[PDB]
Amino acid sequence: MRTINSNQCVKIPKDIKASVKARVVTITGTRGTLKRSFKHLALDMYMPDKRTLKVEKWFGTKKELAAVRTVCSHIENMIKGVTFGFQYKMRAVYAHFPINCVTSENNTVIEIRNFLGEKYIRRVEMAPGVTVVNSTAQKDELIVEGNDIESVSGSAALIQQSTTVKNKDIRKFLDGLYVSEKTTVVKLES
Amino acid sequence: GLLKEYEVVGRKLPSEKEPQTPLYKMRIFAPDNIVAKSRFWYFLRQLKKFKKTTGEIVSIKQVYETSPVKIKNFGIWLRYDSRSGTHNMYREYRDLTVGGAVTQCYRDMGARHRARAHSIQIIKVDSIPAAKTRRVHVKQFHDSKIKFPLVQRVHHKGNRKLFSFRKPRTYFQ
Amino acid sequence: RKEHGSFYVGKRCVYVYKAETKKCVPQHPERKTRVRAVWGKVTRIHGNTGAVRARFNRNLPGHAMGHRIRIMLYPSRI
Amino acid sequence: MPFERFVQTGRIAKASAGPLKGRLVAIVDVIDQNRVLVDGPLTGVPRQEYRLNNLHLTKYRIKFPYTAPTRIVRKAWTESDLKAQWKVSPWSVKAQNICKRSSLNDFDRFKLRYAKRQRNKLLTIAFNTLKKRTKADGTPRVLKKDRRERLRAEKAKGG
Amino acid sequence: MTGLTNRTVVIDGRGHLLGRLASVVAKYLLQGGKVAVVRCEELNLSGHFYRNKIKFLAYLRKRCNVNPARGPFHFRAPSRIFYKAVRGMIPHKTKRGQAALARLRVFDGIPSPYDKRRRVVVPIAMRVLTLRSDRKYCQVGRLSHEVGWHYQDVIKSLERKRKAKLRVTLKHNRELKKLTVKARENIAKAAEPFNKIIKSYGYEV
RNA sequence: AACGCCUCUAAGGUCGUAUCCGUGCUGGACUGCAAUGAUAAAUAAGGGGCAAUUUGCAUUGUAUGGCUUCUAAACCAUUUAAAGUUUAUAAUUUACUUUAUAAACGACAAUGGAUGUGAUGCCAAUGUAAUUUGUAACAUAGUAAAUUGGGAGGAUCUUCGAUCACCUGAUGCCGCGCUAGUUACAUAUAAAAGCAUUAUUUAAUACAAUGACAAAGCCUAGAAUCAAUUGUAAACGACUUUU
RNA sequence: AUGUCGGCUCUUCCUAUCAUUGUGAAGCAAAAUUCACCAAGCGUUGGAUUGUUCACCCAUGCAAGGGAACGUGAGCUGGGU
RNA sequence: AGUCGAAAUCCGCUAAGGAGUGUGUAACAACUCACCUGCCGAAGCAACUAGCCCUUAAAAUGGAUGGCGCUUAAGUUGUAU
RNA sequence: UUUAUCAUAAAAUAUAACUUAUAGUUUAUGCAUUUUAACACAGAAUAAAUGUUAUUAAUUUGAUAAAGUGCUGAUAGAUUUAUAUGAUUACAGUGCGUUAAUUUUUCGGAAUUAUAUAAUGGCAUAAUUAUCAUUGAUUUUUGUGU
Repeated sequence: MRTINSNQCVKIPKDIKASVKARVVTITGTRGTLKRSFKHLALDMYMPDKRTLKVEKWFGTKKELAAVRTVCSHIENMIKGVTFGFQYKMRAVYAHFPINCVTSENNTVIEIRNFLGEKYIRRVEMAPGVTVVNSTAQKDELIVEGNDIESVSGSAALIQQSTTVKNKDIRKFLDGLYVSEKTTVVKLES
Repeated sequence: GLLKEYEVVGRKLPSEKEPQTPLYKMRIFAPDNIVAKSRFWYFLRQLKKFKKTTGEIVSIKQVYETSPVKIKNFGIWLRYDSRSGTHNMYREYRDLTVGGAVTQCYRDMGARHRARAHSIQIIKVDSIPAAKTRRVHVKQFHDSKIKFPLVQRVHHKGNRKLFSFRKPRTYFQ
Repeated sequence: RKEHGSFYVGKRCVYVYKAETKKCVPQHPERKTRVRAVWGKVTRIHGNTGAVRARFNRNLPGHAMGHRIRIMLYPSRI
Repeated sequence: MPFERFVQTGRIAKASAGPLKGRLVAIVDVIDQNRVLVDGPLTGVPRQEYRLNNLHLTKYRIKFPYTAPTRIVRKAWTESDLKAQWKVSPWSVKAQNICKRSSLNDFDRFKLRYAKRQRNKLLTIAFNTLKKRTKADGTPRVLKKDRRERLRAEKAKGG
Repeated sequence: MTGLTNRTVVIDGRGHLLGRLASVVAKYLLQGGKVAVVRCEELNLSGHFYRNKIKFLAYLRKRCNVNPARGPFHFRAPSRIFYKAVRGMIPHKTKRGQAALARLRVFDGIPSPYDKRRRVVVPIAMRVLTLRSDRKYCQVGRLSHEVGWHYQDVIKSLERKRKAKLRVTLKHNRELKKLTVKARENIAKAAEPFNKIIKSYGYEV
């Protein structure tokens, strides 16, 4: 019905310094910078002379103002991505063959093998500014660091989406590497 | 057209077993004088016996609503025929003039439901004050102070030069 | 737009072009005859946006389409 | 919110495309997405409604109630003193090619467009006003410092 | 130059819609026109890419079956995607409407003098006057690459060549205006100089 | 996200087919385009380029009523119909970069234009048109030009692309001709009696363009094909080769 | 006066998918199979009898789709009528 | 034994606990719902109905809103000059 | 309607105190000040904005008609041997031959009555034909007076 206003205001804290610039948002904190654009959604983004930032849509129809409540939630991920970081975890369930995953320097991509006793040495790269080292302190666990949530998660679903068992059953051949913990890196303890 | 408003009055011409037959009146929105006088009979061939000529049209007049610069929000009652589907409705518009918010109905009812205007009947039209308007697209146009910075023109495309020289940079801020 | 081409109605438009011959003297003020002109007169307006019709003396041979004719400024209302 | 033009009562708007072209009206209320009321008493426009695509907006709000009659808009229109601060609005001078460059009669044009040769014949000989590296001197300025002594001292020639 | 206007009307193709710029140009070219449209890899098409993918991929399967060489020659530049339009809008089977495409040169990647000559915008066919919010558009840059145009990165490097020496010809001209505004000072006491133009302009002083 | 929550989706990013598109491969805008090599006979005379051409005739194209001219100097560096753009300022910095602060503009009148965006001409007349008109006086401003060696500089089916524009060594001395304003003075021209003049609108001046002649120096001295041969080729042509 | 069955030869096209590539589901443990989606790119045979087309039979095959100009007689053949 | 399926059948306890709600759990039992209040606090939930859009919607030369192209339209419905 | 005047209402937002909130601010976690586009119907007062009634100022408003109202622009067209066997004349329009004052410019013009009507329209009245509705109105034949 082309309703008039639906604006959200992200609550910027004290430690991080943001800037919307004509729509692109560059937020600087502890762990780095996450300069990302929204030159496609076409809101009216605005830091009202304060710390905070407010998106605002005028006369968008119904689908348009659904996308207000996401860009105010993309931003507060790029808040947490630079003060606490984004870290997933992998657990690598298997039945009979131990999935001998490895990575190294540099070779902070990955190099996993013995799925499922196949000779195909599967190799999964990582998104930039994002590293994989194998998790210590645990049997067959992994750690994907990084600040951008989608460059953590999307780079940590490639290790999940292959390996998958092809051409067989999947409700009995339950092997693979799956995500167990989607955590921060710092807050509050880790 | 723009659907002026009339008040059209009937007679049942007075044959001798009953003189003075009892003078019914209507409220008609039609584009013109004479089509108002033939909505009247289509809407007399449902309520009274009474056709032409068994009846007359005693004085009609076009009426010129009362406050043409007040910002009243109308609420019209309606009856309309679908493809299969004669249905009641109840619709609401904001307009200064009553016949401007019946013609606001027609061009909206005709668009949104395909509703060709011979299968729409007006069965009440009244001004509805506020806090009775239901219709969400009305009652967002209520709250003074209403800020609403829709930087709006038509932004005439393009201007007096077809092969212009200047690249019109809409926003201008 | 149509108020613009409503200015030129009545003006002797001319279509000017050339030909190989002279075949003729300078009879009135000196004539070389290498240039041919078909005189006309703008008649009415045509478009809804300021095009215009003009009846000529003979009839414009249509390989003249897209070539310039000269609408004169005379006979002038002010 | 970069505080753009708002359609608010009574944000002062100058109309174009319709029959109120060249009129500074005041909004009174909002009827629609696309229409408003309109009331400019001093500029000579009574209370109409108006298609919002036709009127363009200025930086001038003024305070009334939204139910105001014209007489108190007229009271407010003069009280905040629009009339004197609009004919100096920083591109309301650039309105006034409408009063000066529009039709600019042919009892105006020649004089106003013959001096552009006056101005320019004194401008192009105000070129090679040069500092950029030559300085100094760029021979054949043995002859031209005599010509360039008529820029500096200038008594009488070079030098 | 000299003509019915000039002997050219150079149009930048950047940001314009492909078919509204065509029917403006195919009308103007029948008026006796001479246009020369540049940067054709930048013409925007409406709809998203997998709409116009499918439509150019349907216009290339229309080939003759008896002998495909006779059948519709499907040109894959961006400037021939646009020149194909201005032939649907021109009577190209006549000796009048064949001289109307011989005024049309159409380029893609703005060369050779159409890089110093002033080129103009057609606001009737601009995208951001016509096409709404929320509505995806395309460019004929990527359409021609994904249908086999082997010179996309050819001309992108040639663009950055003439983008690069544009900054050399603007910093010639940015400081040169700074000389004029100093050259404007010495003439304020010329004789009675500027008064006759400023009394009709004065809004730029 | 809508829909306080879930959700592969609405916006956004991804994974991805024996398909599709391209490469690789075969034909080539029949006769597209670029690069290149030679550039005739003669050597007495000629013939062929250089060439604006200098030297005239004479035409076309044109600014066509002195100039209904134009300029072949720019307005973002992913994009977004509110979307933002410039401007200083301070820091940053190859960069109008980056960042901050403050302005202006309020998608108006206006800006689709004359910022005539290195600031167009509408002319040096100091009587300006279908010719040019002279000389002093005074004020400020004060150009435009012509000869010698090294560099950096410039290529998108070109309006002239082995040249080229700037710049230094440096030759030299226009001191030929600048201009604007105020005032004076010296002449010449110009009038087609048509007084309801126009006509197949001439045409110039000038610009530019050839064209052809007697007029003008320079430069130039090769090939192809057929016939004969070959046999990598062959119906015939054509192709590969040879004196 | 449009040569009227077939076969032989040879083209291309269509999907209403038989197999192969990519996937989804299963009363999917593996193997084998069935259901469904995107898919026409490459395939889709040798023979006994009969003039026939479908036909059935032997054999090959992890695995033997169906059709279009009643395709095709100055292409042949001439077995059928 | 509250509980594959129940004739019945109330209540007691009590803001709120039923001869009882749950995994194709044979006993007890574990176990959770219903419910209430805490929590937050503006509208929310469902069955319809008909507009355009979609799916349904599959044929053989290459191909047709007549063509180009169009997507705040150059589409569709209601109108205006 | 609108402007305008009236009287009361009853006051739904805007000028017009000071909270709190919010950040940016100072000074030692608070205050001090600064923008509240957080802005407490948070108050007073005002708009008697709004609400009620009534009247209107060049009495204000369009459309719908008629009049020539006053024209200004353009377009195309123009039969004709009207005696090659029958009006070129009826029209009106100009230039000579009562009057008198009135006025104006003074160079014109200018104006003025009675001069004879049936008088037609207007008024009063009589009169009658015939009627929507009938207090009346509409007439009709008129006639008289004015």
